[PDB]
Amino acid sequence: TPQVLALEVDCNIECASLLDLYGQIEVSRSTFTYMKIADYGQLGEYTCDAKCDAEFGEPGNIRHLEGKTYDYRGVFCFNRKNLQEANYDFLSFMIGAAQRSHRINRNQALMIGKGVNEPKGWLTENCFPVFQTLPVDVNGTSTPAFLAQDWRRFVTSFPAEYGEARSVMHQNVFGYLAAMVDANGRFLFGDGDLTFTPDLVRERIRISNCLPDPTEGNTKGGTGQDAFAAGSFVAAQAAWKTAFYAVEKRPMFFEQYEGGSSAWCVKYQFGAEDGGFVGCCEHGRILQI
Amino acid sequence: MDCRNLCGAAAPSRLVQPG
Amino acid sequence: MDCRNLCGAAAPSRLVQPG
Amino acid sequence: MNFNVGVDFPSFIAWDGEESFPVKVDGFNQFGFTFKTIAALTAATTFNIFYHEPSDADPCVPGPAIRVPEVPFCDTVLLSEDGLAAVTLPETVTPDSFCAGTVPCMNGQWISIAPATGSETNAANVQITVTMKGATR
Amino acid sequence: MNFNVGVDFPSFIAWDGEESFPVKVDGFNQFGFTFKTIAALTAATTFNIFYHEPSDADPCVPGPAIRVPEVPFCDTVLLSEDGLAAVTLPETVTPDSFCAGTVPCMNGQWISIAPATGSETNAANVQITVTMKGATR
Repeated sequence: TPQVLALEVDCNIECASLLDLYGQIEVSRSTFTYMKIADYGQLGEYTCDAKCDAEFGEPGNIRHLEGKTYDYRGVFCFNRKNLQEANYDFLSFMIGAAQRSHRINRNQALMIGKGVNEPKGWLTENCFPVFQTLPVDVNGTSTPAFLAQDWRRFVTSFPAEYGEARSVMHQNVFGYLAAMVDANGRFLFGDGDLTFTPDLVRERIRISNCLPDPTEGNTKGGTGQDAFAAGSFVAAQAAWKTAFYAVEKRPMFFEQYEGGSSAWCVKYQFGAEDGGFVGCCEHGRILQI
Repeated sequence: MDCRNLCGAAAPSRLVQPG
Repeated sequence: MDCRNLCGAAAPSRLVQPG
Repeated sequence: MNFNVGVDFPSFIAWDGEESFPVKVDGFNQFGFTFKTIAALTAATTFNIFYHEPSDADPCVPGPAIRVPEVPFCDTVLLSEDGLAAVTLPETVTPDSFCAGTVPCMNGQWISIAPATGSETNAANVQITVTMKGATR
Repeated sequence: MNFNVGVDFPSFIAWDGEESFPVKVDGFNQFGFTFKTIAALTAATTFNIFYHEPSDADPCVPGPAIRVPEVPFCDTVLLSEDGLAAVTLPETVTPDSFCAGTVPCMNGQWISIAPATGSETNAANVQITVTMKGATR
């Protein structure tokens, strides 16, 4: 007889995730609304102690704006007798894979959500201030390129008053950066180390592969071969706990779709409700070509 | 007398600072 | 209508990225 | 005590009798439809709804005009021959009484209303405009 | 899930860029103006505001155009020429950038907006609508 152990290999990668960085907000019935405090107007004037009167100042705006939340639905069958036999539990696996697919679709939505019935992605919305690299004039052509100087000047130019802000990019980008060399043949940044290794634990490096990389796979743009493609996205940096907000309404729910199911079949119905919006995009900044 | 909206222009920029 | 198969012809690849 | 209701529900012209007007519903997320006649009607009139996508030229300018497929709710009895959403202003509507309308599911970044063919003479006496509700930014 | 917002804050055309239109506000209690530029302007453009009375020939037709007077409050120390409600949209107001306005105190039966003398050619490139609020009829 065969032996049964209690381990299960997965061998399936989801992605890197950016749902932890965004400002989490739990909500209720749809059409949420909140405040948009615009700018505190200069109230005082400063005073010499001579006059028996003050002077007024400009007021500010509030702009109680709002937003809608979107939903996610799905259905799937099951045989009835096939479920009692066939020792493995198909039901829990379907539940888990549905929650996971919903999670990955949520992650894709918050980044590149295309407007209509799609949580407006902060990439396509584009109210973030964006800087771009400068081209280099190799043998008199001024081709678009990118070196570490542009990276620093992008990361440092951030106003530290906003608080500590996280920077995100693709792992192909991290690799291409780490693969930079001086004229000596010596390394570049991330110098002293046979380690390199993207620790990235909290400090300013963070990687997601389900972001658009400007390396077109690899060995592209930047490479001894064909030059780089301009206008391509590179990286972002924001205080996501306040730069962009993700809103949740109802956990993934499943239900036996009574009606359409019989003593020989079962039909199910699952759904959930979530969304996201931009917070103060005047915090985060983007790097392009 | 006021509202707000800013298309998206966003005019990406360079930094340039050599020695 | 499905199965899986492979033998280890995972011929290694190069990376080079100069500046 | 009137509130400034231009900072909420800003309205835009859609059809001034003889000219369509693409309105951008990107930032907003609820919007309706208001029809106002200015003179007497002759026959019933219909209007075709169209929607636009961001033209590759400029991301916040409209592109072409594609018809809008209507989705019917539960408890519907017919389907417009093509399935494309279109509204009807019936005959015998006095020019001092508004009419309301709303597509239940939007698509695209610009909405547009056009006088349905064979009913363009009456369109002059019709004025259509839309307000919005959401801000989102 | 855009609700039918035709009812519950409808709107109408007030200034098409070529001629004004009286829009009844008697059946409402709050209202405001939404301005929108169709092209780049040339200077700060002024608009005069007027209110009408029911022409005793017919209680539902336009009478004369009385000019609503400007009303101040605490910090308003910039009164106009003895007081007249009039607005002015400054320069640096591009397309896809709408503006909002209202009148502090109601008077008459309906409002109307007209290009102030000198701002006509620029008014030819602006669209103004009116949206109401709160009505009970």
